[PDB]
Amino acid sequence: MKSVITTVVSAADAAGRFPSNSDLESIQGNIQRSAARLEAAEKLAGNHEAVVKEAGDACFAKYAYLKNPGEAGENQEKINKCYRDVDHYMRLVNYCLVVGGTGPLDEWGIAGAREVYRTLNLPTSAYVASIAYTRDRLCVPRDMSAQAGVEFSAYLDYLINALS
Amino acid sequence: MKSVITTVVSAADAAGRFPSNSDLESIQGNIQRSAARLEAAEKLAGNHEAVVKEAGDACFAKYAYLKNPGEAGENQEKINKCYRDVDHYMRLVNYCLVVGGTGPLDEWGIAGAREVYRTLNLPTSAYVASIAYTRDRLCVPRDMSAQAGVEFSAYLDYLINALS
Amino acid sequence: MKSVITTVVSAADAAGRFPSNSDLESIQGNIQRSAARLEAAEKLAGNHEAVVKEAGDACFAKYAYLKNPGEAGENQEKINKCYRDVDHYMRLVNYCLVVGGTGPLDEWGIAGAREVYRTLNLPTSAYVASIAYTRDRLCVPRDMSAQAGVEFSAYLDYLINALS
Amino acid sequence: AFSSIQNVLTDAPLGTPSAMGFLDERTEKPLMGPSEMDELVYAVYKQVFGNAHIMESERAELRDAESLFRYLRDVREFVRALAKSNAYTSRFLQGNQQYRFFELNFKHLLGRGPRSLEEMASHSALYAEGGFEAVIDAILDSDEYAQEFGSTVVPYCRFKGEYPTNEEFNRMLVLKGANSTSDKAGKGRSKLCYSIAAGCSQNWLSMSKALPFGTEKGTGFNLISSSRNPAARPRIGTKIPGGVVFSS
Amino acid sequence: VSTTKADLRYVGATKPAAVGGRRAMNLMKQQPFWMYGPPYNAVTQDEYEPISAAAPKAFVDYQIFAPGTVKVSPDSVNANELNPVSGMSKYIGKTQKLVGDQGISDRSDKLPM
Amino acid sequence: MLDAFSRVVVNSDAKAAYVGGSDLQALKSFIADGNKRLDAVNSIVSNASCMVSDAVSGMICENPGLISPGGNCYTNRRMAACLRDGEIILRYVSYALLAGDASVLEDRCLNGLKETYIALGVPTNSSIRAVSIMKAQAVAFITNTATERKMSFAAGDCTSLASEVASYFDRVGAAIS
Amino acid sequence: MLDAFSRVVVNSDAKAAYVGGSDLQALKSFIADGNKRLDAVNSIVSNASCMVSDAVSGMICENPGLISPGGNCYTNRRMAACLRDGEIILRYVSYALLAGDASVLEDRCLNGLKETYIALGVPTNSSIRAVSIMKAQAVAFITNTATERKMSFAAGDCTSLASEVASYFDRVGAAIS
Amino acid sequence: MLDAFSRVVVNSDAKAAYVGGSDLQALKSFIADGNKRLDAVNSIVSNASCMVSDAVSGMICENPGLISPGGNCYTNRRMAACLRDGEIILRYVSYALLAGDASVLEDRCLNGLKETYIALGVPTNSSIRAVSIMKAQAVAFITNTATERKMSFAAGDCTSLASEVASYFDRVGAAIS
Ligand SMILES: *[C@@H](C)[C@H]1/C(=C/C2=NC(=C\c3[nH]c(C[C@H]4NC(=O)C(C=C)=C4C)c(C)c3CCC(=O)O)/C(CCC(=O)O)=C2C)NC(=O)[C@@H]1C
Ligand SMILES: *[C@@H](C)[C@H]1/C(=C/C2=NC(=C\c3[nH]c(C[C@H]4NC(=O)C(C=C)=C4C)c(C)c3CCC(=O)O)/C(CCC(=O)O)=C2C)NC(=O)[C@@H]1C
Ligand SMILES: *[C@@H](C)[C@H]1/C(=C/C2=NC(=C\c3[nH]c(C[C@H]4NC(=O)C(C=C)=C4C)c(C)c3CCC(=O)O)/C(CCC(=O)O)=C2C)NC(=O)[C@@H]1C
Ligand SMILES: *[C@@H](C)[C@H]1/C(=C/C2=NC(=C\c3[nH]c(C[C@H]4NC(=O)C(C=C)=C4C)c(C)c3CCC(=O)O)/C(CCC(=O)O)=C2C)NC(=O)[C@@H]1C
Ligand SMILES: *[C@H](C)[C@H]1/C(=C/C2=NC(=C\c3[nH]c(C[C@H]4NC(=O)C(C=C)=C4C)c(C)c3CCC(=O)O)/C(CCC(=O)O)=C2C)NC(=O)[C@@H]1C
Ligand SMILES: *[C@H](C)[C@H]1/C(=C/C2=NC(=C\c3[nH]c(C[C@H]4NC(=O)C(C=C)=C4C)c(C)c3CCC(=O)O)/C(CCC(=O)O)=C2C)NC(=O)[C@@H]1C
Ligand SMILES: *[C@H](C)[C@H]1/C(=C/C2=NC(=C\c3[nH]c(C[C@H]4NC(=O)C(C=C)=C4C)c(C)c3CCC(=O)O)/C(CCC(=O)O)=C2C)NC(=O)[C@@H]1C
Ligand SMILES: *[C@H](C)[C@H]1/C(=C/C2=NC(=C\c3[nH]c(C[C@H]4NC(=O)C(C=C)=C4C)c(C)c3CCC(=O)O)/C(CCC(=O)O)=C2C)NC(=O)[C@@H]1C
Ligand SMILES: *[C@H](C)[C@H]1/C(=C/C2=NC(=C\c3[nH]c(C[C@H]4NC(=O)C(C=C)=C4C)c(C)c3CCC(=O)O)/C(CCC(=O)O)=C2C)NC(=O)[C@@H]1C
Ligand SMILES: *[C@H](C)[C@H]1/C(=C/C2=NC(=C\c3[nH]c(C[C@H]4NC(=O)C(C=C)=C4C)c(C)c3CCC(=O)O)/C(CCC(=O)O)=C2C)NC(=O)[C@@H]1C
Ligand SMILES: C=CC1=C(C)[C@@H](Cc2[nH]c(/C=C3N=C(/C=C4\NC(=O)[C@H](C)[C@H]4CC)C(C)=C\3CCC(=O)O)c(CCC(=O)O)c2C)NC1=O
Ligand SMILES: C=CC1=C(C)[C@@H](Cc2[nH]c(/C=C3N=C(/C=C4\NC(=O)[C@H](C)[C@H]4CC)C(C)=C\3CCC(=O)O)c(CCC(=O)O)c2C)NC1=O
Ligand SMILES: C=CC1=C(C)[C@@H](Cc2[nH]c(/C=C3N=C(/C=C4\NC(=O)[C@H](C)[C@H]4CC)C(C)=C\3CCC(=O)O)c(CCC(=O)O)c2C)NC1=O
Ligand SMILES: C=CC1=C(C)[C@@H](Cc2[nH]c(/C=C3N=C(/C=C4\NC(=O)[C@H](C)[C@H]4CC)C(C)=C\3CCC(=O)O)c(CCC(=O)O)c2C)NC1=O
Repeated sequence: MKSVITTVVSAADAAGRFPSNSDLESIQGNIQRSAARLEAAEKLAGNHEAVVKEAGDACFAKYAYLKNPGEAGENQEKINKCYRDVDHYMRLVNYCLVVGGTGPLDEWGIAGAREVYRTLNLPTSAYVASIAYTRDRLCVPRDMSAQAGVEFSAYLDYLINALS
Repeated sequence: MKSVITTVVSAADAAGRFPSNSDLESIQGNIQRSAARLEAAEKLAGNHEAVVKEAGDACFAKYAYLKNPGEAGENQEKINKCYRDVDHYMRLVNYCLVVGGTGPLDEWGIAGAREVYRTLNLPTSAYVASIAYTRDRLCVPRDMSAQAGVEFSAYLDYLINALS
Repeated sequence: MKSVITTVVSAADAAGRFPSNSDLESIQGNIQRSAARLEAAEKLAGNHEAVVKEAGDACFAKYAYLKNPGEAGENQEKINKCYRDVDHYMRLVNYCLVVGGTGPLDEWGIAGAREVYRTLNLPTSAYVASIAYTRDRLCVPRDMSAQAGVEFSAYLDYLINALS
Repeated sequence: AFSSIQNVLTDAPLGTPSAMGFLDERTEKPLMGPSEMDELVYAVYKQVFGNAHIMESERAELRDAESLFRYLRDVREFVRALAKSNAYTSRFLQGNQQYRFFELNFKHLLGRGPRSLEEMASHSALYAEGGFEAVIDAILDSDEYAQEFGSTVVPYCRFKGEYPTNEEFNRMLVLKGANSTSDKAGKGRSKLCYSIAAGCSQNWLSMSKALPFGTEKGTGFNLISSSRNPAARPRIGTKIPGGVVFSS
Repeated sequence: VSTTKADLRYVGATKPAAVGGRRAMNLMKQQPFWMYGPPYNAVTQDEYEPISAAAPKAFVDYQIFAPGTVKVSPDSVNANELNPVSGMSKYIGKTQKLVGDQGISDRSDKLPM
Repeated sequence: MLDAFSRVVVNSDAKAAYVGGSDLQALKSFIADGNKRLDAVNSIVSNASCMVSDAVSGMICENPGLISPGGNCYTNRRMAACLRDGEIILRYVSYALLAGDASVLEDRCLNGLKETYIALGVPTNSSIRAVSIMKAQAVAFITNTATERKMSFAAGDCTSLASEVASYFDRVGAAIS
Repeated sequence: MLDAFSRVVVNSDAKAAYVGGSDLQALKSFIADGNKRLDAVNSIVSNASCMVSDAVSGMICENPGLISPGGNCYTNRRMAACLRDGEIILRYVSYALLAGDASVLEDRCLNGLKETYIALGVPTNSSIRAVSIMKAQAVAFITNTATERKMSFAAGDCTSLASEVASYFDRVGAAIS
Repeated sequence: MLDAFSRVVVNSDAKAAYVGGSDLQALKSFIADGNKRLDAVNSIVSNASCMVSDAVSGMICENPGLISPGGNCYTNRRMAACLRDGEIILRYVSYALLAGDASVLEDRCLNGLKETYIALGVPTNSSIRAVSIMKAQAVAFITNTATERKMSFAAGDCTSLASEVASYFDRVGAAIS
């Protein structure tokens, strides 16, 4: 997992040295910003089955052709596999808000994703349209605080640039 | 180019030897097979504007969503670049029947294509639906002969399996 | 899409009722008058090139003034757009004979046509003269059956009435 | 004033037979009779209350306004009698905010959404001088209610084409939801409240859920942001023969 | 391995344009069909001629003639043959210059004027 | 909404094609056994009062914590609104069996339903069981394999009509899942 | 809404100033050239029906996939709604040229227009092209350099009204992009 | 590789002085703006894939000879490398904006890029023309005046971070000249 802790340890393990004053100075930033990204995480955790319903409808709104006979949303057992795979991505954003870095999105959502979606004829632009809808349906003091939305919409922008 | 000549020359260059009796035996296969694959390359080079334009709108007959806003077939320039990019692929299949291998398709059409059709958001299943339409349009006694259509379709689904 | 089925359940939904025993009789008329309006429709499908070639030059034999500078058919794509717009209209006449009501005409051909054709100076009397030419071109034992000519010449002068 | 959705993709609006029964000497209306009378009452209960699905012992307190509706066949008087009921204030006034009550009066009685903060603040200026019945009778006795509905038809959600603001069509599409929705699902809080007082707009997926069948509900969304940036000044230039002119 | 038809065309492009006239543009060649459209905008040889700038103030009235003596033929009577689901049409619009012919013409028929 | 004839029209208008002779052998074979569509929609709405009552009463007997306080169909105003929601679900299925297409089921019923059943606290995992009880009862009326109410029919099969309506109950059963 | 005189007094209200003779020399030249502002707007509303239909059909010319099956100017239903919309846009920029301030175009017409178009499916790149044709044909009527239709004016420059109305047409593209 | 703090120590080591006094007061105001710099690096990394595909496409629409047969961006192997060559430049500028010092940009990306491009046959006129597009995008995202997307920040002024990010992008164009 890419985090604040695993970055300064691996930078010192590869050099063979002890945790110095600059390595402890960056864990202080894990304390000054844990408050904002953890109440962005429990807001997402308590209201996740309503968000992935609203997000997964935005890919079947723009790309309505997927329910035609032949495409990836052809029958019913393939439609809930799209809502399952969007709930996978919202669950991994909750993990990156807990850990403090893009680790659970890298190791579990992004690495090997483009090889899988190309082999199974899944368009990556509709795993994106459900994510980009969640990013601009976010109001600044209503859904969370000011700095909780900066953190939450930065892991959504990370997943958008990684699928494109 | 990956060919019959350039394969057996590179194999005998890495080993550091002269053209053996088995390296001349491969170019004899290039003689007995050239009759079929030059008939397909001449049938294609005479009627290419009618084959490209028949397959260019077989993309939009399957995927009518490409004229929606923000898509890849919005305006006149984007369909001019789409009929161009299909005509590029049919030129490279004409180049592969002439050379005798998958050389020009690999270096000029396939390498780097996954990173361009994802960055520019061109749906790669629509650079396929035009190629798959041409492979099933071919009548095996009408346009070419039997073995000329075997060679024509085998380079046509090499491109399909390389985009999928 | 005013059909026989899409009116008896748009009234069963407007009062919150079940499929009534009234409305199971209105689809028993869909079984009786089908075989005159399907056989009028299938006659139009294998003959459509010949009936819209004859209907389109009934406009231009009558109205020679349309090639004047500034009129409706003043150049060759306007003649091509004139024969398109009577190929569209009798395609909708073929559609109305399948679903049994005037639904495909007044959703796709008639609604808007007062406002479109006024703004572009396309005359209504030239659109009428093409459709009223083929209303009395129909020969009731020769072309189709006796009652099949009733169905085909019901949607024709529905379009002559709604345009005029 | 053409409006390509209205009588094409939706249904036709319901109502009484004509408005010439008022001028008749020996009647009050073309009399419907109790099969084509009560199915007009089914569309006033579905429109004024939302899809609230009032029960048999909640319909039993509206017997006096129905029995007058089958004598005077005025539809404006039936809507006025149903908005002063207990069954209208126990659903839309009792557990809601003030701009939630106001934005449902525009839905249930006009078929549109409010166009302004100045139009909305004058509805609270009538609350101070007569309570909630001063809001309800000023909507009903307005000029906008007269020249769209009259005494004749139920107040339906009308696709006009020539809206006086473009934002008025947007707030109409958020307020009217899909079929089988209601007006109790958000817990009292007003949907349009942030966008009226700030001057912003709505969310495209919430509007396109309520569009009729056959309208390309939701396509056109680029995968970037859904609203506009007011601070951006773009360079839009036109080609002339010599160069490119930025008439800014 | 040249041909007689190719060398009779290119030899008119060696005179000066004060002498050769329309034959000064005889070195240009036929390109693919997509080359004539919106990013590329290649010029055909007909646009260098005075036939491409013909716009007279006079006009034929067409009501002078007897009925029966004005003829009109279309190019097709089929809607998806005149305009497909894409915008690539030979007949309607701005995409009728996207064709594999008509980049070059015959201006060696007449004269060097 | 589109019925089963207007579905074939909007497929061919995408091609801009006339409805030829190949599609009309699926529409002459719609109206050939088209008596049986009328002869089996009648045997849902004749028993549809009993069908909504046995649906939700079997929803109680497998999730008995619905009538506990805190449960959703606890009191009398909620047990009545649960009973009419099975009426509306059964009504728009019987439209779609009459029409041959699920267009009137999806636009006028299922659009926005799971969005609002989480907004009212309706437990959708036991609302699926409410649908699927009356799914099983409807397909044995059409097959005429019920224990009571042996309605007299004509001899043949309605094995495809029993499975077309089972696809309609699985459309609502997947929408609120 | 505001006009060109109301825009000055809301600037002075932020500083609680008086509109004095330093600020008044922009408003004394708005009335000095005020004949030419009127003389330019009946150069536009006298040609407004030709201006809309040329701009919409000139957008069909550069993009013929708008009138094929699947275009959003396909039938008569969709083409009359496109012709209505370009008349609404040209109406609100004639109000804004008359006032001398783009307030009424920006709150009534353009506010919320981007969200209508991404819910109805309207292509916005070609919609910008119909506005940009009628921008280019509006500066030709004002400076009297149109190829047909010479109107009868008096002599001088109207070159600052022609670029004022070109900035009002540029706000329509910036609000739906 | 120096950051902004390592530069004021190297300058103080040359004269063998302790850091203190006036240059300690210039360092306390560099960290007072340290949240604006952290707010603004995030506003570029978040839009980094659209910034590259728009700058490479905008270099192509100006010079369509790059996508002709024989152009440098012609084949798919060469189109994917220009999209890669152009986002490494944006990535190394974002390091220099985070560090506040262009040392890592100048030696890990710019030292020898001109000799590399004129050895592979890459037109350095067009590379400058794509870098100057990415300059206009980065000043628009930092000052929050993008026409395509508006971000959320606290209120205030960040015109010194736009002057700094324009100096880094001008240095990329001057280096590969
Ligand atoms: C609807 C949103 C989409 C669409 C989606 C589909 N995705 C499908 C399968 C799929 N998704 C993933 C990634 C997901 N699984 C994980 O374990 C994790 C991380 C922990 C993630 C993000 C994988 C690996 C797979 C393949 C295996 C599987 O079936 O789950 C999928 C099923 C494809 C199939 O079964 O053939 C669909 C339908 N498809 C659409 O129509 C739009 C594009
Ligand atoms: C109505 C005919 C007016 C009138 C209007 C003007 N139009 C002007 C320019 C213009 N018109 C078009 C559309 C036209 N070109 C096409 O290629 C097609 C078909 C595909 C059509 C219908 C375009 C594209 C333009 C130029 C705009 C641009 O360059 O982007 C115009 C400007 C000056 C001029 O040409 O006259 C005017 C005034 N002209 C009239 O006189 C009547 C009153
Ligand atoms: C630029 C658009 C023209 C041009 C314009 C000029 N118009 C000038 C004066 C002018 N125009 C009108 C008619 C106008 N005023 C009205 O009050 C009304 C309607 C109620 C209209 C349509 C008038 C009355 C005048 C004033 C002169 C007179 O009274 O005869 C003008 C003179 C400058 C000025 O006095 O403001 C100019 C330059 N002339 C052009 O060459 C371009 C094409
Ligand atoms: C990516 C989708 C971002 C985004 C990036 C921005 N681009 C901005 C300006 C800009 N873009 C281009 C290229 C474009 N113009 C063309 O003529 C062609 C094709 C021929 C293309 C692809 C140019 C030339 C410019 C202007 C450079 C200049 O000003 O000299 C820009 C600036 C402000 C704004 O547009 O709001 C940005 C932010 N824009 C987006 O909305 C998404 C997030
Ligand atoms: C913000 C500047 C606007 C504003 C927008 C509205 N949002 C509305 C509802 C809503 N929004 C979300 C997404 C957001 N909330 C979350 O809890 C999470 C994840 C943890 C996210 C991304 C959801 C899920 C919902 C529906 C739930 C609900 O009923 O609130 C909303 C109501 C209308 C609607 O969209 O249905 C508005 C108006 N609100 C404002 O006041 C400013 C102007
Ligand atoms: C064989 C399956 C059938 C048959 C099919 C028909 N093909 C028709 C036209 C046609 N086919 C092609 C593809 C083929 N010809 C080529 O030159 C090349 C590649 C160089 C290929 C793959 C084309 C391009 C065309 C259009 C030109 C033409 O032949 O007119 C055809 C006529 C109808 C149509 O337009 O598609 C038929 C019926 N024909 C047969 O006889 C056997 C049974
Ligand atoms: C031939 C009998 C006419 C004539 C007709 C012209 N029609 C022109 C355009 C046109 N036609 C329609 C209606 C048509 N389009 C549809 O999509 C459908 C139904 C599916 C129908 C019936 C429309 C909407 C349009 C305008 C848009 C377009 O170009 O496609 C037309 C060109 C208009 C122009 O000149 O600007 C002509 C010339 N011409 C004749 O002489 C007789 C009257
Ligand atoms: C039963 C004791 C009588 C009888 C009663 C009928 N009354 C009918 C209609 C009716 N009744 C009233 C009076 C009542 N309803 C009110 O709303 C108010 C004031 C709040 C009062 C005092 C009215 C106003 C109406 C007309 C409204 C309506 O049409 O229902 C009635 C139906 C007749 C009809 O349908 O036209 C009956 C049968 N009639 C009897 O024979 C016994 C003696
Ligand atoms: C009309 C009454 C005739 C007729 C005329 C046609 N002329 C065609 C082309 C053409 N005409 C000229 C002569 C013209 N150009 C000049 O410079 C002068 C005098 C100084 C004159 C009289 C030339 C040189 C050309 C060729 C140049 C060009 O094509 O632009 C023409 C086109 C024919 C074609 O290309 O197919 C026609 C139809 N034709 C008639 O039937 C009547 C008798
Ligand atoms: C034509 C240049 C466009 C285009 C236009 C379409 N617009 C459609 C509907 C529509 N447009 C508006 C906005 C307009 N009405 C207003 O009141 C105001 C501001 C005062 C404006 C700018 C609205 C509000 C609506 C919906 C209301 C209604 O029509 O009932 C439309 C119909 C879509 C459909 O049938 O589903 C079209 C086709 N589309 C184009 O492709 C060109 C670019
Ligand atoms: C046309 C579309 C359409 C529908 C499908 C129904 C859907 C629906 N149901 C309810 C409302 C309800 N729905 C249920 C239903 C259930 N709870 C359970 O325990 C069971 C699992 C399940 C059915 C047996 C209950 C109990 C309520 C009442 C909730 C309440 O009173 O607030 C409401 C809110 C109505 C209101 O009070 O304003 C709506 C819109 N109505 C419609 O208009
Ligand atoms: C917890 C308490 C409890 C109940 C209330 C009943 C409820 C109930 N009844 C049936 C089962 C049934 N319900 C009917 C319907 C009817 N039968 C008739 O005689 C009438 C004509 C008509 C309306 C009453 C039929 C015919 C069956 C038998 C299965 C079938 O033939 O479809 C089923 C089976 C559905 C399934 O398998 O999913 C259940 C759960 N059972 C219970 O365990
Ligand atoms: C107005 C209301 C109205 C109706 C209710 C129906 C009534 C009805 N049903 C059938 C006719 C029929 N009904 C059945 C159906 C069945 N037989 C079985 O044994 C199965 C259990 C069951 C399947 C659901 C069959 C098999 C026929 C005859 C074949 C056919 O024409 O479909 C017939 C044709 C007469 C006949 O063929 O005998 C009629 C008029 N039609 C209407 O117009
Ligand atoms: C690790 C993640 C991390 C971040 C993403 C940043 C996020 C961030 N930015 C700012 C804070 C700010 N950010 C800006 C920046 C801007 N305002 C504008 O108007 C311009 C558009 C834009 C660039 C100039 C301004 C002006 C402030 C106010 C405080 C200041 O002046 O430093 C603040 C402090 C104010 C607050 O607590 O809300 C924080 C935490 N910091 C972090 O630690």
